[PDB]
Amino acid sequence: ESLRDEEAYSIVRIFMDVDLDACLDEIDYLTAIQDFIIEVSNCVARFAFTEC
Amino acid sequence: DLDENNFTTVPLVIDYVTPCALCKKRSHKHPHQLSLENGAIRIYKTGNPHSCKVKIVPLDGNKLFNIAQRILDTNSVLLTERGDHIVWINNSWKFNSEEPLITKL
Ligand SMILES: [Zn+2]
Repeated sequence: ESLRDEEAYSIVRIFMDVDLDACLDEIDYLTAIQDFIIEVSNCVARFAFTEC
Repeated sequence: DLDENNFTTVPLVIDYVTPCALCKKRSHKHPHQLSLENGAIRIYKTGNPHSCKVKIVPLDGNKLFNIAQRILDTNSVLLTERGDHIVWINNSWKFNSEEPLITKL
């Protein structure tokens, strides 16, 4: 998937790509994703507040 | 029922009159589980973990912080509207801006 026009339909959603070359069990995966969500949402919100 | 060696072994069964504070469900399928790892007790659900969330409780030490918490739990130091600290020493509430009394307490 790509963008057909960068001049009018530049509007997109917030997205990220993660790839870790290791295997995690269920509990570690769940705690990791909770912490990841909190940290990333806080960082993006702070950037939006201070620049946008 | 939990003691120093079974805390990571026996499931925990609760009475689900009220919804779980972690999963927002009336009654869970299976009893929750505890785990110990690098100085933190982690509580989660058994069966389908994605049904519920995971909670972390940290326990690290800091004798001095524990002492401060224990002293604070006796309600012997209070902070007033004006911002001065009052301490309970020798059957009296004492405050003194120039001479701090928290160390005396
Ligand atoms: Zn739950």
